[PDB]
Amino acid sequence: RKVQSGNINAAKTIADIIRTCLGPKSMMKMLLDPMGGIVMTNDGNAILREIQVQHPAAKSMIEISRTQDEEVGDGTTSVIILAGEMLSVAEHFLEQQMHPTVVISAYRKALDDMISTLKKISIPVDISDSDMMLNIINSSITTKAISRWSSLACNIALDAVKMVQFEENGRKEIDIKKYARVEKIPGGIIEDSCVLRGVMINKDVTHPRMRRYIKNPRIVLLDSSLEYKKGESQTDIEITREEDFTRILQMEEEYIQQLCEDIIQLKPDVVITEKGISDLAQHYLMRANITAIRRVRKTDNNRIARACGARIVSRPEELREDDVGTGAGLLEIKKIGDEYFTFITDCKDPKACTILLRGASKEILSEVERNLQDAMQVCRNVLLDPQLVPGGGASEMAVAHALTEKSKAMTGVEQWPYRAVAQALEVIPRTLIQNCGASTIRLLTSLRAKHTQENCETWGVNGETGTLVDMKELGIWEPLAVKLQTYKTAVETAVLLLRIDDIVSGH
Amino acid sequence: LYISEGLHPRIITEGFEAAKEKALQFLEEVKVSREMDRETLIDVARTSLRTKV
Amino acid sequence: MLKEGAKHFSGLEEAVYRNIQACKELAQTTRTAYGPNGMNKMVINHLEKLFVTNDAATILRELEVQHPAAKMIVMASHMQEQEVGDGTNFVLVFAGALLELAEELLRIGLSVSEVIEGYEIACRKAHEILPNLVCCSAKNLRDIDEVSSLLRTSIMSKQYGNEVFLAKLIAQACVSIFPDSGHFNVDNIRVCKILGSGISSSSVLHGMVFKKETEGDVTSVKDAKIAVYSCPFDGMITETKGTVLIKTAEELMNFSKGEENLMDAQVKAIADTGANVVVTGGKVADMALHYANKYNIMLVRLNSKWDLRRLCKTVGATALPRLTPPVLEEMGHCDSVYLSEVGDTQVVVFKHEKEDGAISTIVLRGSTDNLMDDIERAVDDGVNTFKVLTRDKRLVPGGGATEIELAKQITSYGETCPGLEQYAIKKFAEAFEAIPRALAENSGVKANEVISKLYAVHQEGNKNVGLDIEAEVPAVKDMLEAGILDTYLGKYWAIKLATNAAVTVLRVDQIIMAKPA
Ligand SMILES: Nc1ncnc2c1ncn2[C@@H]1O[C@H](COP(=O)(O)OP(=O)(O)O)[C@@H](O)[C@H]1O
Ligand SMILES: Nc1ncnc2c1ncn2[C@@H]1O[C@H](COP(=O)(O)OP(=O)(O)O)[C@@H](O)[C@H]1O
Repeated sequence: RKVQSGNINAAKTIADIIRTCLGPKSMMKMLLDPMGGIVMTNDGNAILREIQVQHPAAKSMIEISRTQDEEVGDGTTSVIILAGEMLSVAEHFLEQQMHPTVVISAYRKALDDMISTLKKISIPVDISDSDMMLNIINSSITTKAISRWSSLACNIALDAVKMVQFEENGRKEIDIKKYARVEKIPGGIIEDSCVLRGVMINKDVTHPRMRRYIKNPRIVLLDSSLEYKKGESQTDIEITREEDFTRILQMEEEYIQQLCEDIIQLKPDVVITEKGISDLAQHYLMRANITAIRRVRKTDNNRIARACGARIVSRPEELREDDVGTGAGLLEIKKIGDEYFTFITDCKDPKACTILLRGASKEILSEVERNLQDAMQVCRNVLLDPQLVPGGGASEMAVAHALTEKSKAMTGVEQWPYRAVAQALEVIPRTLIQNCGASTIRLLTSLRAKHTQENCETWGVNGETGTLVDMKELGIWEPLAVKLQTYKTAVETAVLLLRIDDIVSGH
Repeated sequence: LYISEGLHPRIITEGFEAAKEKALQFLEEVKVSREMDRETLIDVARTSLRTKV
Repeated sequence: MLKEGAKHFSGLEEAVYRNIQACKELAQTTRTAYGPNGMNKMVINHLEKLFVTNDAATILRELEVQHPAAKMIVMASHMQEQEVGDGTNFVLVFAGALLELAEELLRIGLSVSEVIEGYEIACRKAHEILPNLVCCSAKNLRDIDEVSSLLRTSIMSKQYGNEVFLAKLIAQACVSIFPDSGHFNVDNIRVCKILGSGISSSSVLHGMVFKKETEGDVTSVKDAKIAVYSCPFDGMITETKGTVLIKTAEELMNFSKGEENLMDAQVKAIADTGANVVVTGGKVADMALHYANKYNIMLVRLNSKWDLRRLCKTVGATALPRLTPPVLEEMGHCDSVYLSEVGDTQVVVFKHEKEDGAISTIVLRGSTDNLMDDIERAVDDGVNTFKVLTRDKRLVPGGGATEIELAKQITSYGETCPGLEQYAIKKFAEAFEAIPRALAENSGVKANEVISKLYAVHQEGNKNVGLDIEAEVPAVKDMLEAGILDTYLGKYWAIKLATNAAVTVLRVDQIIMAKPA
């Protein structure tokens, strides 16, 4: 029994790195470069990403933390600390007789009891009014950021969140990552950011000749199968001589005539094209009562695949009679600013609005981007479950007390690991007290003696002074799903690290 | 020296911020105006040249 | 550096390290015993005989330690040995458990004053709650089986094979003198060793018993006053050699006649002064035994320092190893001296009991001299356990059934008073779980399941783990009807001495320097 010890040693070594980086009064780490550089930062994720280890358990924990940060976005630091504490309090004390069997059942029972206690303590909330949501967002975002234009940004983010939801059918699916981006354009007053349809068009449309103005037509986008290819599936035609180049014009004319005879009744406009631009064929194409655009990047592809819904397949002609393009859509090339902008309004797949902000340099861009990101993340974490829990260090004490009471009432045989895993939940209050700068023994004793009278479970420790205060007068609340996900991830990591036998090599 | 004696950096930072605020208030209250002319600029340039060359 | 001269490793860091590891290593070489088990250890010192012992008293009396932390416990051990009969390993185990449980509290970050106060409070609570688990009591001490059961229970801790005959013999020897009521002495019972048959042929006899032969006559009179001497038959006339072969017969005959006349005058003066018998402690001679047979004077043969020391400390005489015939100044109180034939050996019997201060001497016999030591140890332990100086012993169900109850009571009491005094109370309560663990680990099975079973049945306080195979895993037995009880005052004194030793150890803990020459 030496592999588990070597695994928990590396686990505790990894966990004892970013332990003093929690709370408003956190420390700052510094990393030196081998060439002669030094960078100081207080971000645990940056230190975890810039680290290089060699143990498989450390890499697995890093991957788990990265997955937890990418899936949720809040609560990717205390998981490793809790896992290391549970390991050091369980395996480093209850493995002298070598019995790795009842520990898994004890962990499962403790997880079930913690889930039941956290579910039987939540309070309901209403989502009718908007002032309470804004107040909750402002209270949860007051961490380490500027305070000057946070109200307007949070209001715009809440409006975008309430407007981007449309995929409801019983499962409540919310997607804002690949469904709402950010646009930037300098010039003008900074007090005009709002929401708009948002079309990724800058300098892609090129009209050498002056034609008619676009008012409110019916644009029906097709596919991208008109480049430097050899045809459909045979090599009968190849772009090699000028005769083939001038026959390509007649071929495209015949193709557009076949398309018009097939399924052209709303008169589309521009079409997606990757290759194909000249000074003679483009004139004939424009004269053929059709237009074509080029210069398409990944952003335009994502926009036409999300908002419009354009797919990629080997089928340019003969499509569905009612595929895309259903509704009156205006496309006026406005001259506001200095670049060409399109405002495709009222078309297919609505509720896909983006933001419109006019700042200045790149600092304003970065700050509004991070503000929108954190506000949208907070709104998504809050709207996912209308249940709040008083954080700060009040629910963990009640959970530990309930677990101890259940263990004393059941009077079982495996009560020692249960008590060990129940008493290993007071790490966050101890760390907060240590970061505040006070006694970690007398304060803990007072908090333990206070959480046992009658109806007292909202008394936590202030993160700025170092005294016990009720949560009903401060205003520190956390969502419910985040704590459950954190506990489940910690339990799964402990189970995975506890079920490791021998390690060998292979192919 | 105060850390080796036994204290916390948070109290030291708070005291330093309070002292900085007090010094800023004292400098704002102790300032005085003066009519800009030719002798003042001459003396300023002379002091600058003496401190440089 | 400034005080020590590179001799000791003391300073501001050995408080929770060097001062606990020594006691832990000292107590680690003792948990192997404690209980009816066969864990004999050989002792080699200066006798050069290679003998195996089982009790920790002889083990600690031969080991030489060079540490003050280890020497601070042998004093309490000797005090407990001088106070009551048994009780030695309990104090050491309690001190070791207390130190091992206080090491964690010291490593966490707590002062020693709070721990000392909590330990004192827990000890006071235990002493207050102790007089509450009294079950059986002593009825009449004039019976036989009533004390025989207790003697058997006390002997079962040492010898496991034979324990009924020895207990019955000790009970018969103790009931033939005086009971616990009134006055009862301890140094009035002697143990003699006879090299003959086995231990299945022992007996009892009241009075003095000594293995001394007699080459004279049976003197059964009351005027035969004793007269102890050092070496009266040594050599009052030193003879040298003149030539190489032989000297003149005239001078040798004259010297022999002179020596014979001198010894005849000496024995005549020692017999006419009021002393019919004489205690000699030297060699013998042909003319000596001839005169002893023709003068009706009892002559001994076997001599031993212990015999004369006992005769001097009992009667009150003084040996006079002089050449000139002295005066009679060794008058004692003995008068009835008889001879008996036991095991084809001549033994003496002294009769001088006036219904006050009676003495007794049990007859012991074994194979070799390396087997009677354990028998004598068991006998003296049972004798010391029989003495309690009280009519009602107030026996409690020992063996570990009361330790769990005391620990549970201390745990229930500690969960009431708030403050920083609960950790020491919890540690003192958990330290009581060191007796069943050592008894279960020295048998053949584990100790966690035994503790769980003892804590899962009920809080009756009369359940303990047995010794057979059918009582190791379940460990559900009632020791009240079997006859396994312990001393009430002994456990109290042991707990008090253990608490005092722990307090003394936790107090003196700083820097150990030296002394100038
Ligand atoms: N004003 C406050 N009062 C009490 N506790 C606070 C206060 N502000 C922050 N905290 C605590 O500080 C902790 C900060 O955690 P955080 O570092 O954001 O976790 P993560 O790094 O996983 O996002 C929170 O758990 C919260 O309970
Ligand atoms: N036959 C037995 N049954 C149950 N318990 C026993 C038996 N013999 C001894 N013990 C227990 O072993 C412990 C140690 O006994 P003993 O060796 O006489 O004292 P010490 O260990 O102080 O020398 C006692 O507390 C007693 O309860």
